[PDB]
Amino acid sequence: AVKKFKPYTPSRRFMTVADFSEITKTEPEKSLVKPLKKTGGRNNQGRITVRFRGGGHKRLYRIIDFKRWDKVGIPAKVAAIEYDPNRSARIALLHYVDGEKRYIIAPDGLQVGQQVVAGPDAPIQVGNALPLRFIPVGTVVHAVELEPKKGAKLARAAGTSAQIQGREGDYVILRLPSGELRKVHGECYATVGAVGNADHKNIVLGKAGRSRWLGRRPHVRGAAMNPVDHPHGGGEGRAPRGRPPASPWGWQTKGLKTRKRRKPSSRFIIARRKK
Amino acid sequence: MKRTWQPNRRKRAKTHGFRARMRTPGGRKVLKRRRQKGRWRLTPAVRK
RNA sequence: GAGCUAGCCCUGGCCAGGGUGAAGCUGGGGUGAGACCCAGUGGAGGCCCGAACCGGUGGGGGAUGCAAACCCCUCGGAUGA
RNA sequence: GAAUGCCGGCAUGAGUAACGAUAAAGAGGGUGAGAAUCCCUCUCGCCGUAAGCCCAAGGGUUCCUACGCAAUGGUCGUCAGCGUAGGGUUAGGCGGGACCUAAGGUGAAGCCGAAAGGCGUAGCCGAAGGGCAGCCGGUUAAUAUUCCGGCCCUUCCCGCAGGUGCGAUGGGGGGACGCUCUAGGCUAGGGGGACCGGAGCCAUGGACGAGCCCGGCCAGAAGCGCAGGGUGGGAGGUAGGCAAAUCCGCCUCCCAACAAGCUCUGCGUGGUGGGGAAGCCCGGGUGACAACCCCCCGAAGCCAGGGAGCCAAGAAAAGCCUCUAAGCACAACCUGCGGGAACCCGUACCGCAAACCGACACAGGUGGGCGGGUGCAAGAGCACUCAGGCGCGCGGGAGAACCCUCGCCAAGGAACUCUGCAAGUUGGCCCCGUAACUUCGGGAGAAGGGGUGCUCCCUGGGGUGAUGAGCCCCGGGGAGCCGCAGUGAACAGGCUCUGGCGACUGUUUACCAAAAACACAGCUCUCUGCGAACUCGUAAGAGGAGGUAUAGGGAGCGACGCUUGCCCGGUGCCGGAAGGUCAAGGGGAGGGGUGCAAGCCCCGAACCGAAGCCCCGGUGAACGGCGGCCGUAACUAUAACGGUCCUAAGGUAGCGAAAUUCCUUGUCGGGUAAGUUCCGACCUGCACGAAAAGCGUAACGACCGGAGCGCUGUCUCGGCGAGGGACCCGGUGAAAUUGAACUGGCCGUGAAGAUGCGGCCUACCCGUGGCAGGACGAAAAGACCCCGUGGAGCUUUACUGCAGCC
RNA sequence: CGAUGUCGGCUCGUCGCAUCCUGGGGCUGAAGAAGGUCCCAAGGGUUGGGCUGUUCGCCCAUUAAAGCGGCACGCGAGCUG
RNA sequence: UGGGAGAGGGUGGUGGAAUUCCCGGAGUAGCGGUGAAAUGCGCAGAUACCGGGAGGAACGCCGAUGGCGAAGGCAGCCACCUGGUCCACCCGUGACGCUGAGGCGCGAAAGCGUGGGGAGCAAACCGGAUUAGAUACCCGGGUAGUCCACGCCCUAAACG
RNA sequence: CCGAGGGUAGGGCCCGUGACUGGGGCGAAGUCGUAACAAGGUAGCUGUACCGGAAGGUGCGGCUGGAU
RNA sequence: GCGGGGUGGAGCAGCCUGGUAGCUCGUCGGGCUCAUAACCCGAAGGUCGUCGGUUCAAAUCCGGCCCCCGCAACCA
Ligand SMILES: *C(=O)[C@H](CCSC)NC=O
Ligand SMILES: [K+]
Ligand SMILES: [Mg+2]
Ligand SMILES: [Mg+2]
Ligand SMILES: [Mg+2]
Ligand SMILES: [Mg+2]
Ligand SMILES: [Mg+2]
Ligand SMILES: [Mg+2]
Ligand SMILES: [Mg+2]
Ligand SMILES: [Mg+2]
Ligand SMILES: [Mg+2]
Ligand SMILES: [Mg+2]
Ligand SMILES: [Mg+2]
Ligand SMILES: [Mg+2]
Ligand SMILES: [Mg+2]
Ligand SMILES: [Mg+2]
Ligand SMILES: [Mg+2]
Ligand SMILES: [Mg+2]
Ligand SMILES: [Mg+2]
Ligand SMILES: [Mg+2]
Ligand SMILES: [Mg+2]
Ligand SMILES: [Mg+2]
Ligand SMILES: [Mg+2]
Ligand SMILES: [Mg+2]
Ligand SMILES: [Mg+2]
Ligand SMILES: [Mg+2]
Ligand SMILES: [Mg+2]
Ligand SMILES: [Mg+2]
Ligand SMILES: [Mg+2]
Ligand SMILES: [Mg+2]
Ligand SMILES: [Mg+2]
Ligand SMILES: [Mg+2]
Ligand SMILES: [Mg+2]
Ligand SMILES: [Mg+2]
Ligand SMILES: [Mg+2]
Ligand SMILES: [Mg+2]
Ligand SMILES: [Mg+2]
Ligand SMILES: [Mg+2]
Ligand SMILES: [Mg+2]
Ligand SMILES: [Mg+2]
Ligand SMILES: [Mg+2]
Ligand SMILES: [Mg+2]
Ligand SMILES: [Mg+2]
Ligand SMILES: [Mg+2]
Ligand SMILES: [Mg+2]
Ligand SMILES: [Mg+2]
Ligand SMILES: [Mg+2]
Ligand SMILES: [Mg+2]
Ligand SMILES: [Mg+2]
Ligand SMILES: [Mg+2]
Ligand SMILES: [Mg+2]
Ligand SMILES: [Mg+2]
Ligand SMILES: [Mg+2]
Ligand SMILES: [Mg+2]
Ligand SMILES: [Mg+2]
Ligand SMILES: [Mg+2]
Ligand SMILES: [Mg+2]
Ligand SMILES: [Mg+2]
Ligand SMILES: [Mg+2]
Ligand SMILES: [Mg+2]
Ligand SMILES: [Mg+2]
Ligand SMILES: [Mg+2]
Ligand SMILES: [Mg+2]
Ligand SMILES: [Mg+2]
Ligand SMILES: [Mg+2]
Ligand SMILES: [Mg+2]
Ligand SMILES: [Mg+2]
Ligand SMILES: [Mg+2]
Ligand SMILES: [Mg+2]
Ligand SMILES: [Mg+2]
Ligand SMILES: [Mg+2]
Ligand SMILES: [Mg+2]
Ligand SMILES: [Mg+2]
Ligand SMILES: [Mg+2]
Ligand SMILES: [Mg+2]
Ligand SMILES: [Mg+2]
Ligand SMILES: [Mg+2]
Ligand SMILES: [Mg+2]
Ligand SMILES: [Mg+2]
Ligand SMILES: [Mg+2]
Ligand SMILES: [Mg+2]
Ligand SMILES: [Mg+2]
Ligand SMILES: [Mg+2]
Ligand SMILES: [Mg+2]
Ligand SMILES: [Mg+2]
Ligand SMILES: [Mg+2]
Ligand SMILES: [Mg+2]
Ligand SMILES: [Mg+2]
Ligand SMILES: [Mg+2]
Ligand SMILES: [Mg+2]
Ligand SMILES: [Mg+2]
Ligand SMILES: [Mg+2]
Ligand SMILES: [Mg+2]
Ligand SMILES: [Mg+2]
Ligand SMILES: [Mg+2]
Ligand SMILES: [Mg+2]
Ligand SMILES: [Mg+2]
Ligand SMILES: [Mg+2]
Ligand SMILES: [Mg+2]
Ligand SMILES: [Mg+2]
Ligand SMILES: [Mg+2]
Ligand SMILES: [Mg+2]
Ligand SMILES: [Mg+2]
Ligand SMILES: [Mg+2]
Ligand SMILES: [Mg+2]
Ligand SMILES: [Mg+2]
Ligand SMILES: [Mg+2]
Ligand SMILES: [Mg+2]
Ligand SMILES: [Mg+2]
Ligand SMILES: [Mg+2]
Ligand SMILES: [Mg+2]
Ligand SMILES: [Mg+2]
Ligand SMILES: [Mg+2]
Ligand SMILES: [Mg+2]
Ligand SMILES: [Mg+2]
Ligand SMILES: [Mg+2]
Ligand SMILES: [Mg+2]
Ligand SMILES: [Mg+2]
Ligand SMILES: [Mg+2]
Ligand SMILES: [Mg+2]
Ligand SMILES: [Mg+2]
Ligand SMILES: [Mg+2]
Ligand SMILES: [Mg+2]
Ligand SMILES: [Mg+2]
Ligand SMILES: [Mg+2]
Ligand SMILES: [Mg+2]
Ligand SMILES: [Mg+2]
Ligand SMILES: [Mg+2]
Ligand SMILES: [Mg+2]
Ligand SMILES: [Mg+2]
Ligand SMILES: [Mg+2]
Ligand SMILES: [Mg+2]
Ligand SMILES: [Mg+2]
Ligand SMILES: [Mg+2]
Ligand SMILES: [Mg+2]
Ligand SMILES: [Mg+2]
Ligand SMILES: [Mg+2]
Ligand SMILES: [Mg+2]
Ligand SMILES: [Mg+2]
Ligand SMILES: [Mg+2]
Ligand SMILES: [Mg+2]
Ligand SMILES: [Mg+2]
Ligand SMILES: [Mg+2]
Ligand SMILES: [Mg+2]
Ligand SMILES: [Mg+2]
Ligand SMILES: [Mg+2]
Ligand SMILES: [Mg+2]
Ligand SMILES: [Mg+2]
Ligand SMILES: [Mg+2]
Ligand SMILES: [Mg+2]
Ligand SMILES: [Mg+2]
Ligand SMILES: [Mg+2]
Ligand SMILES: [Mg+2]
Ligand SMILES: [Mg+2]
Ligand SMILES: [Mg+2]
Ligand SMILES: [Mg+2]
Ligand SMILES: [Mg+2]
Ligand SMILES: [Mg+2]
Ligand SMILES: [Mg+2]
Ligand SMILES: [Mg+2]
Ligand SMILES: [Mg+2]
Ligand SMILES: [Mg+2]
Ligand SMILES: [Mg+2]
Ligand SMILES: [Mg+2]
Ligand SMILES: [Mg+2]
Ligand SMILES: [Mg+2]
Ligand SMILES: [Mg+2]
Ligand SMILES: [Mg+2]
Ligand SMILES: [Mg+2]
Ligand SMILES: [Mg+2]
Ligand SMILES: [Mg+2]
Ligand SMILES: [Mg+2]
Ligand SMILES: [Mg+2]
Ligand SMILES: [Mg+2]
Ligand SMILES: [Mg+2]
Ligand SMILES: [Mg+2]
Ligand SMILES: [Mg+2]
Ligand SMILES: [Mg+2]
Ligand SMILES: [Mg+2]
Ligand SMILES: [Mg+2]
Ligand SMILES: [Mg+2]
Ligand SMILES: [Mg+2]
Ligand SMILES: [Mg+2]
Ligand SMILES: [Mg+2]
Ligand SMILES: [Mg+2]
Ligand SMILES: [Mg+2]
Ligand SMILES: [Mg+2]
Ligand SMILES: [Mg+2]
Ligand SMILES: [Mg+2]
Ligand SMILES: [Mg+2]
Ligand SMILES: [Mg+2]
Ligand SMILES: [Mg+2]
Ligand SMILES: [Mg+2]
Ligand SMILES: [Mg+2]
Ligand SMILES: [Mg+2]
Ligand SMILES: [Mg+2]
Ligand SMILES: [Mg+2]
Ligand SMILES: [Mg+2]
Ligand SMILES: [Mg+2]
Ligand SMILES: [Mg+2]
Ligand SMILES: [Mg+2]
Ligand SMILES: [Mg+2]
Ligand SMILES: [Mg+2]
Ligand SMILES: [Mg+2]
Ligand SMILES: [Mg+2]
Ligand SMILES: [Mg+2]
Ligand SMILES: [Mg+2]
Ligand SMILES: [Mg+2]
Ligand SMILES: [Mg+2]
Ligand SMILES: [Mg+2]
Ligand SMILES: [Mg+2]
Ligand SMILES: [Mg+2]
Ligand SMILES: [Mg+2]
Ligand SMILES: [Mg+2]
Ligand SMILES: [Mg+2]
Ligand SMILES: [Mg+2]
Ligand SMILES: [Mg+2]
Ligand SMILES: [Mg+2]
Ligand SMILES: [Mg+2]
Ligand SMILES: [Mg+2]
Ligand SMILES: [Mg+2]
Ligand SMILES: [Mg+2]
Ligand SMILES: [Mg+2]
Ligand SMILES: [Mg+2]
Ligand SMILES: [Mg+2]
Ligand SMILES: [Mg+2]
Ligand SMILES: [Mg+2]
Ligand SMILES: [Mg+2]
Ligand SMILES: [Mg+2]
Ligand SMILES: [Mg+2]
């Protein structure tokens, strides 16, 4: 439910922020936070290996439970819903009746003070985790393991979901957030419901400064550089690409498919992505 | 204006120091070369 | 060789004073309920003016210099990328 | 004898420039061989959010003292950061270590790499972060939170008493966190006192005063008081915190819940210990039995881990507390008291600078804290001034040109010039007032104006206090006074109209470009299903991301508005299990060598045989591209219309002599006395055009145009004046350059521009201040240009390789 | 080419004369006035503006007249840029 | 008070037919289209047929000359929430009425903003025909849009 | 003090005029096509959108003032 | 300067490879129509820009002159 601003500055004219209404707890669980180590896109060689990053707000990483088969049959109460600066999704606090506390990512509609549970015999209610094979065909679902007991890998971003489409053998068939049709093993867990905070994409950063707060350093166009730097470098005055549009490293960047062809997972992808 | 030499005893010792030299193959050759030449000091003076 | 300089990481510090007056909140009006309007409150902002601080626009001087880039006048930013 | 040779030595320029901020000096008295320069006194000027004080880094004896002046000091020197020598730096509490972790670094396990080595969880290392016990004064020539004095405190060891299930590297709590705004109460600091203490002072016309001048505190355990911070208590269950657990987490029940209580900090008080001015004497004495009090202002600091709001969501680990586990419960720990024990390193001095970084005692650079008073709305701004600290290590004269920095200027007022460049103007505050347009915020300080001092009188409100006085802070009204002038000094916008470009704040070529360039929110295309794609790396391993398609990579475009047309023939990319081509390999018609022969050996056709290519499609916010000629209307002219050739298709909307228009100052209109620029139009657009986006667009701009008002020394057109130089005298004393020089004009000649040749003319010898026509003056072995089968960056459908990928 | 700095402006001139003006003439299709055209003459003079980097040119308002050219398209160890 | 008819409205959910596409099968030389054709699709295996899958949109028969609403308009089925309206009884208030400048709300399609969705259809657009031309009518394609949500637009042969 | 009015500055309404530009009315015998009136040879009309030398065409929905 | 062109009335083939001129439109006669267009049937018209050369023979190949279209005209 994105908030607008009056144009009392040039940048407030367009800037929009999240409403934060669902958030019920404005400081994290101390037992569940650890320092997020900023990299700046630099690897253990010290080299920038992902460009244009750094200088973002300091963050604490909130440990999220991407297993949940960890605790079959033990119900938890939804103590709170909290801000997580490491994701687009909001996170939910779970007070397990175990007395154990854990974070999961908050599905849409999950209300604070409700109960959730995980396991083969869990109800089909928003917030619950089941192996895929026990979730009714047609059910919208998020936080999906790609392989059994390996961790939730699919559909974690704000507002996202995967829909179960049908089954084949030990496998079920998902339509991913991307629209790809993939077979995923039936013993893979997933949580019923779509990820919450769907209005996330309607946010209008509004000014250069917000990108900077997110650790996003300014991206500089190839066309703006010199031949030593980029295929699109140089030219007298402005210049069109003058060759197939390319990356800094020379490979073509308008249409060139890059999925490794002989990849074993090919046997499991039914249909490549949507739009 | 601000010039290029900005002394820093810790910086000097950790960068050109004996122990930094001994850790690296190129650094040992330095000591070896400076010994062979007969340098009075193998490593920059710095008071620590 | 990154004690200059460029980017990033970690940990600290700094930003006189003045001006403008967003949302929200309260009250009042309004209406079926509302939207909404008015006052007060409030104190937002790569908001305004202007020291420190960071700059280096125009002009003058300097030109075997005070200086291998400086000095004077003027000017830019000054809670922010 | 030449190599712009090399090393050295010494000349020339020259007693020349200069002597390093224009904050500034003068005199007296000392010392001494010698004094503008050292010491002392008085007078004068300068800084005073520093040019004062404290810490940090860096420096490393430079500190203090004696004795010295050859060199160092831009002069001098008796002086010195200089020479010689002697002395000087004292800690359980300050800083660091014997504590903790951050990035990072290292690295038992493990992984990888021809070697060297690379990586790597834990662990270790790593600080200006966490944690941890000292304050005030006195003392030395020089150290002091260090020595001394006073009053405090910490840890370790051992002992005694009391208490308790004691015990950890393990479990848990806590430590523990942002930005902005901010409440209460304090303290730092400051203002005032008709009160308290003080040596005095009465001047020059007046004042012996409720007069002047000076000062009126600092630290302090326990207790107490004020203000705050932190914190529920009890019970039952328990599968979770990788063993255990009474702890913690979760569930329920009682009680206490804006508290109280317990606790911990700040501030006040506090036994007590200190300190204590001017002035006058000789750093010291005196003052002095010093006094040590009241009121006001009041922090950004303290209580603090306070409160509120916001989104971008804000370290770790130890100390500490609690829980237990092996163990041990003659132990062990907790509390209190006592005695003992308590190590290593730093500590001098400079520290916005003459001691650091700049080759210099260099107008530059250098992080943190304190930074007093008055007045100007405020303030760290500005002027003056306190404490303190300085007059910048050449001086004395002179009173030219000219240069710099500065002040003024009759009449005119941009006529200057590429350009109002520069310099004027304007300038703070209060009040009145304020347009087009607009995204409704703005434009806006629009524009424009009026007020501003002082005195007397009347009065409204707030803080403190008490509800009053006093002090303090906002104001209101009336009557007056003076000057040319009242933000009387200093600090402190010129304005408007209209275009182009870029939305905007930002960013940039350190040291000739700050822009229209880069970035930017936003728009689109495209890749990527996660051991992601992509990137770095031989690899392992990292980044991506402890992220998961509302995500991440790459690319173009660049807020927003209204929009973004046609061409897929070529190139690219995407799709296509047919076909064609295609290497190694398979196959083996069939030949060849050799051997007596079995055999050994070699060649070899059809045929099966991948990707790539061909071929078949698709695809433009992929690379890109978007015609020619001829004719036609009832005046003329022009063609809505037609003919035909070509193409993959012939440029749509919008815009247009434009940041694009060659002809060009196109033509017409506007503005001007006059307009190659400007603005508005027209359209035969040499050679706009739609995300290398098209056309607009409020706001913004140290961007680039055009105009006007204001006002000016820009100019007509110059004048005068000030200071620093230039000039003269004393001191110190460079430089580039230089074949040698006894170095004139003209007209000729000459390798074609002659002081140097010819002829003629002119000319006594030598300087000083000036000016720049020549010495094809200096500087730099021309950057332009060419040449070299010279070099380097860059590009591609140049060649040939290689990585990578298939 | 081991360097001979370039347009235009400014400043400062100096020279030529194929004379723009002023002085002196002859011829005229010279009535006067005013012109044409040629001759002599370089002594002096030869303006201020708008446009443009401009020289040049055009234009405004004047003038006796608004001359042309050389001096490294005179002059950057004189300035501008 | 008691009753009735109804595509009146909003929300949530759900069923079958058909189309398109994908997968498997079986199968061969054309399909498709028109006035006739061509473009297009098809031996790289199309069409026609069977089984499987995904998705969107519209609801055949009932269905009417019908019903509802103030108008625009509303049609599978289910449930919830809700408006209007008619009838009966003759029970209650006792003229509380009519109209209505302004105002406010609703308002087909198209259109617009932001997300989503996208089978069929289809402005624009391309191609094949026709024609003197054919920027048309006809044919093969095809982008918005048509659909959902929120927010605008507020027009009409909004007509009886 | 007020005060005619003068001056400075900024606004509002109106009128005239303006390179050029936009459609409009009219104009005996121009050019192009043939949209409408017959089912006008694609029934027409319509609001709206888009497109095209032009009339128009086409989409979506509506109307009969539509032939049969 | 380099490249390409000139041919019935209009716009284009033929040139390369010598002997041959062709396509659409226009024009002319006829037809259909009441009439015109459209349409249908027949027909005329070039002598290849020009001059000179090569050859038995020149639109065709070589050279010149004339035009037209395009591209270039750069470095100080
Ligand atoms: C030519 O103009 C040249 C300038 C060099 S531009 C790189 N100078 C010649 O003397
Ligand atoms: K060049
Ligand atoms: Mg923790
Ligand atoms: Mg590393
Ligand atoms: Mg390394
Ligand atoms: Mg990268
Ligand atoms: Mg961030
Ligand atoms: Mg960019
Ligand atoms: Mg570039
Ligand atoms: Mg560039
Ligand atoms: Mg490089
Ligand atoms: Mg390249
Ligand atoms: Mg390029
Ligand atoms: Mg370029
Ligand atoms: Mg270009
Ligand atoms: Mg460029
Ligand atoms: Mg391009
Ligand atoms: Mg190109
Ligand atoms: Mg690749
Ligand atoms: Mg440094
Ligand atoms: Mg150091
Ligand atoms: Mg260091
Ligand atoms: Mg070392
Ligand atoms: Mg040495
Ligand atoms: Mg030695
Ligand atoms: Mg060494
Ligand atoms: Mg650095
Ligand atoms: Mg450094
Ligand atoms: Mg900080
Ligand atoms: Mg400060
Ligand atoms: Mg600031
Ligand atoms: Mg402030
Ligand atoms: Mg504010
Ligand atoms: Mg600001
Ligand atoms: Mg400057
Ligand atoms: Mg200036
Ligand atoms: Mg210089
Ligand atoms: Mg020199
Ligand atoms: Mg200044
Ligand atoms: Mg300023
Ligand atoms: Mg500020
Ligand atoms: Mg400012
Ligand atoms: Mg010789
Ligand atoms: Mg030499
Ligand atoms: Mg040599
Ligand atoms: Mg030498
Ligand atoms: Mg000499
Ligand atoms: Mg002399
Ligand atoms: Mg001399
Ligand atoms: Mg000198
Ligand atoms: Mg000097
Ligand atoms: Mg004196
Ligand atoms: Mg002396
Ligand atoms: Mg002396
Ligand atoms: Mg002295
Ligand atoms: Mg002061
Ligand atoms: Mg030193
Ligand atoms: Mg000496
Ligand atoms: Mg001496
Ligand atoms: Mg001596
Ligand atoms: Mg000396
Ligand atoms: Mg000396
Ligand atoms: Mg010196
Ligand atoms: Mg002496
Ligand atoms: Mg001590
Ligand atoms: Mg020890
Ligand atoms: Mg450690
Ligand atoms: Mg270390
Ligand atoms: Mg520390
Ligand atoms: Mg911290
Ligand atoms: Mg300590
Ligand atoms: Mg002391
Ligand atoms: Mg005991
Ligand atoms: Mg215990
Ligand atoms: Mg413990
Ligand atoms: Mg934390
Ligand atoms: Mg904030
Ligand atoms: Mg105190
Ligand atoms: Mg005060
Ligand atoms: Mg006092
Ligand atoms: Mg005393
Ligand atoms: Mg005494
Ligand atoms: Mg035991
Ligand atoms: Mg025992
Ligand atoms: Mg105990
Ligand atoms: Mg020890
Ligand atoms: Mg000390
Ligand atoms: Mg400092
Ligand atoms: Mg000093
Ligand atoms: Mg020194
Ligand atoms: Mg140096
Ligand atoms: Mg000095
Ligand atoms: Mg200095
Ligand atoms: Mg005053
Ligand atoms: Mg002030
Ligand atoms: Mg001085
Ligand atoms: Mg000074
Ligand atoms: Mg001096
Ligand atoms: Mg002097
Ligand atoms: Mg003199
Ligand atoms: Mg004057
Ligand atoms: Mg004027
Ligand atoms: Mg004037
Ligand atoms: Mg002017
Ligand atoms: Mg100008
Ligand atoms: Mg100026
Ligand atoms: Mg002024
Ligand atoms: Mg407005
Ligand atoms: Mg004003
Ligand atoms: Mg006065
Ligand atoms: Mg001022
Ligand atoms: Mg100002
Ligand atoms: Mg222009
Ligand atoms: Mg900009
Ligand atoms: Mg820019
Ligand atoms: Mg733009
Ligand atoms: Mg814009
Ligand atoms: Mg740039
Ligand atoms: Mg630069
Ligand atoms: Mg440069
Ligand atoms: Mg440099
Ligand atoms: Mg500059
Ligand atoms: Mg530039
Ligand atoms: Mg700028
Ligand atoms: Mg955009
Ligand atoms: Mg690589
Ligand atoms: Mg990670
Ligand atoms: Mg991205
Ligand atoms: Mg932009
Ligand atoms: Mg950009
Ligand atoms: Mg761009
Ligand atoms: Mg607009
Ligand atoms: Mg194409
Ligand atoms: Mg293609
Ligand atoms: Mg194609
Ligand atoms: Mg193949
Ligand atoms: Mg493109
Ligand atoms: Mg092309
Ligand atoms: Mg005609
Ligand atoms: Mg078009
Ligand atoms: Mg269009
Ligand atoms: Mg034009
Ligand atoms: Mg023009
Ligand atoms: Mg152009
Ligand atoms: Mg030209
Ligand atoms: Mg032009
Ligand atoms: Mg031009
Ligand atoms: Mg013109
Ligand atoms: Mg003109
Ligand atoms: Mg005019
Ligand atoms: Mg211009
Ligand atoms: Mg024209
Ligand atoms: Mg492009
Ligand atoms: Mg371009
Ligand atoms: Mg524009
Ligand atoms: Mg604008
Ligand atoms: Mg604009
Ligand atoms: Mg700007
Ligand atoms: Mg600017
Ligand atoms: Mg400007
Ligand atoms: Mg002057
Ligand atoms: Mg003077
Ligand atoms: Mg000397
Ligand atoms: Mg000689
Ligand atoms: Mg001689
Ligand atoms: Mg000659
Ligand atoms: Mg000569
Ligand atoms: Mg001679
Ligand atoms: Mg001779
Ligand atoms: Mg001679
Ligand atoms: Mg002579
Ligand atoms: Mg002299
Ligand atoms: Mg002289
Ligand atoms: Mg000279
Ligand atoms: Mg000269
Ligand atoms: Mg001179
Ligand atoms: Mg000369
Ligand atoms: Mg030079
Ligand atoms: Mg050389
Ligand atoms: Mg050379
Ligand atoms: Mg050179
Ligand atoms: Mg040359
Ligand atoms: Mg060669
Ligand atoms: Mg050669
Ligand atoms: Mg070469
Ligand atoms: Mg070369
Ligand atoms: Mg090369
Ligand atoms: Mg030369
Ligand atoms: Mg030379
Ligand atoms: Mg030279
Ligand atoms: Mg030169
Ligand atoms: Mg006459
Ligand atoms: Mg006469
Ligand atoms: Mg004559
Ligand atoms: Mg004359
Ligand atoms: Mg003359
Ligand atoms: Mg001119
Ligand atoms: Mg000329
Ligand atoms: Mg001209
Ligand atoms: Mg006359
Ligand atoms: Mg002449
Ligand atoms: Mg010439
Ligand atoms: Mg000349
Ligand atoms: Mg010159
Ligand atoms: Mg010059
Ligand atoms: Mg010049
Ligand atoms: Mg010269
Ligand atoms: Mg010269
Ligand atoms: Mg076959
Ligand atoms: Mg009744
Ligand atoms: Mg009514
Ligand atoms: Mg509607
Ligand atoms: Mg609609
Ligand atoms: Mg067609
Ligand atoms: Mg026809
Ligand atoms: Mg009807
Ligand atoms: Mg009057
Ligand atoms: Mg018709
Ligand atoms: Mg019709
Ligand atoms: Mg018809
Ligand atoms: Mg019809
Ligand atoms: Mg047409
Ligand atoms: Mg159409
Ligand atoms: Mg041919
Ligand atoms: Mg008849
Ligand atoms: Mg006929
Ligand atoms: Mg012949
Ligand atoms: Mg012939
Ligand atoms: Mg032939
Ligand atoms: Mg060139």
